Amino acid sequence: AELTALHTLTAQMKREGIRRLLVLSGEEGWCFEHTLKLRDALPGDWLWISPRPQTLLGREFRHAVFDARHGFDAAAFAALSGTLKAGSWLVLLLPVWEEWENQPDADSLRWSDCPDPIATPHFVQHLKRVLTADNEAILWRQNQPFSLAHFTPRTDWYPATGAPQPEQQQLLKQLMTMPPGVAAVTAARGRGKSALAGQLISRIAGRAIVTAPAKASTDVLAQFAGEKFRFIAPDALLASDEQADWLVVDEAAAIPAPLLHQLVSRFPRTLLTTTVQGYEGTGRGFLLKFCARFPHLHRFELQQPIRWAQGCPLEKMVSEALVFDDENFTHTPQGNIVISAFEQTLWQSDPETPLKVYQLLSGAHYRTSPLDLRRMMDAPGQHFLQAAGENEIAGALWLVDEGGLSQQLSQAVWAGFRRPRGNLVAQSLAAHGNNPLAATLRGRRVSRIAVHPARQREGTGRQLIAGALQYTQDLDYLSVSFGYTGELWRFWQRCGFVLVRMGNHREASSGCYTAMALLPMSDAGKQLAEREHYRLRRDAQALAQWNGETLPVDPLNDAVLSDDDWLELAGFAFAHRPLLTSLGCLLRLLQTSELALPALRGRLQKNASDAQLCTTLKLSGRKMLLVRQREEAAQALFALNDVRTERLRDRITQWQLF
Ligand SMILES: CC(=O)SCCNC(=O)CCNC(=O)[C@H](O)C(C)(C)COP(=O)(O)OP(=O)(O)OC[C@H]1O[C@@H](n2cnc3c(N)ncnc32)[C@H](O)[C@@H]1OP(=O)(O)O
Ligand SMILES: Nc1ncnc2c1ncn2[C@@H]1O[C@H](COP(=O)(O)OP(=O)(O)O)[C@@H](O)[C@H]1O
Repeated sequence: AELTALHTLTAQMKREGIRRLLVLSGEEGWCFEHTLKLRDALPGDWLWISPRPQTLLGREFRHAVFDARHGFDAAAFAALSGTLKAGSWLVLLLPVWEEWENQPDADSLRWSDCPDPIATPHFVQHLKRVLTADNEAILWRQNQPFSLAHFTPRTDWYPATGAPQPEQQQLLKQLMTMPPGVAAVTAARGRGKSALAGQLISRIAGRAIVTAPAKASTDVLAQFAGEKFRFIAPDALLASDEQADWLVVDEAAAIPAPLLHQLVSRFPRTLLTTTVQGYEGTGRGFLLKFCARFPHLHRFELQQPIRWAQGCPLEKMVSEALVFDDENFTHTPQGNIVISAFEQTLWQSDPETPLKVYQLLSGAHYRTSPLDLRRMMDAPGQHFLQAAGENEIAGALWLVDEGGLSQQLSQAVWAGFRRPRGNLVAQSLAAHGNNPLAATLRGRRVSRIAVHPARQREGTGRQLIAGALQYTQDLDYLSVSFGYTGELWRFWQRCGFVLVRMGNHREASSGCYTAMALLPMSDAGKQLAEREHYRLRRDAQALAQWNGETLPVDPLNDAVLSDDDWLELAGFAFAHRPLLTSLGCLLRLLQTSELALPALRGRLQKNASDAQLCTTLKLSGRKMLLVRQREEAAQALFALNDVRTERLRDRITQWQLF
């Protein structure tokens, strides 16, 4: 009856070149029996995808089941959908419809920073609205009437052979006739960007070098490039002297801009591709700023999906359910900007405002992912501020609660004896700062801040921050962790932030060291910030030398061990403070100490590598090298002042909980 009509609709769907969503909501057993009946009725691959701690290689599947009876992994869901052949069904399993909203989500663990699964009602609420706003999705609920609807047909659709499709062929012509320069092809996932690049390398008379951040499937690109495919990771290409007629970079947005701008000037012609939004995509707002960095950039777009018809209701559902649409970056917010704050409860009563805020926040980031949406919707401790124009959002601020850790735990974190999650900056203040009680303080971290690109540099970004200060109290500080650049820091400095830390680990994506800053609000917060800033000024010279980048603070070259220094050195010597976190102090210890300290001196003063040190000192590896460095620090301290060292060791030793 129902299966027979379902078999007929499938032929139509396959003929129309679309995919569709079939929801099975009911008891687990009931749901499963229906997947059994559905597969033998509609033969196909029926890939099953379910949750726990890939096949999206170039694989395509006919029909699939997504098991969300106990957890909903949004990214996986989105990834699966874009892998289904035309005529495919996406069979989504969900818990009893009336119990869906309050049922814990096993997946929530990956993004809630909670110890146990939490319900995610706002997300479910949103899903139900998309799900029942039209009839495109087939909703099959247990003990509820079921009647396959009848859809007005759409034109016959035909798959791609291998020859470039119309939009590709046209882009291919402009690419092959443009004078020397840079071209960027932007588009939603599945529009044939990687194939276009391969088709290009395949058809030019000259050589071409391709590069990419991680080698994101470069497979499709290689397939169309054929024997002419030549890949070189970004950093090894900058270092090499290799040349080519064309430089082809897909997912160029995920590559550090300074490296990219340098690589491009080496090649007469460059093709940049980047997928916009969706799972693991990049924000449209971010893209605007990215392209702006290439003068005389030729921007091109691709709109037609290649493995399904433009209009597929499955793609529309996923885009709506996960908020991948970004048309707002097209319109310019008008008039006076008005700042206001709101809480996560607004999802339930007025979802359009947090929806629009997410659009802007998501569109301004270099990476887009439904993990963020899940977090904003149901994780606890999230708070928002918005900057509204007459009929559109001009800016938004996303804050998250942090700190309030017990004295005992903070100390444990400081010593590095314990490192649980959540409280990113709070814990970092302790683990990388001088105050073992830094994590007991309360504040809110700036998770994301974004201003519409047509409304930047008018003060809305600073007014957003002013609003956060305005609408909240009983907080020790506002904090922010960001990839460092002089421009971005200057913005935070304006907003009143105080730099308290500069990392030593360049972010793979941005290529920047991570900086941390604080906008203090209580006398305790003010002291943490000044104290930490003073410490950074004493470590500036050592940091700049190690990082290869000067820090923007007045350096204090006073090499004299302080009480502050002794505490940290003891933490390094008798606990688990990281070597680099103790860089400034260790260097000051080494300047005063008369001891050989080969492991510390070799690494910090003579540019020896870990491998070389291990061989010269005959250690088994990095682990023992570090243990030896801690023992050397202890010796140096004892050789300077035995009793002070013993008291410090005794004190920090006890901070180990359990
Ligand atoms: C994790 C964290 O969220 S990290 C940081 C990331 N978010 C951003 O990547 C998105 C990209 N950028 C934007 O959307 C922006 O340019 C924002 C957040 C960084 C700033 O907002 P804007 O509205 O342009 O800020 P605003 O105009 O209020 O800047 C105000 C103060 O900062 C200065 N400033 C602002 N932008 C910049 C910039 N790009 N370079 C240098 N200085 C700047 C100011 O002019 C002003 O001080 P002033 O009174 O002397 O003029
Ligand atoms: N002209 C074409 N002919 C045949 N298959 C194609 C063609 N263009 C793209 N494809 C295939 O369709 C899909 C789109 O891949 P892709 O080009 O990498 O789009 P995107 O870069 O936006 O993710 C892949 O499975 C690819 O192999």
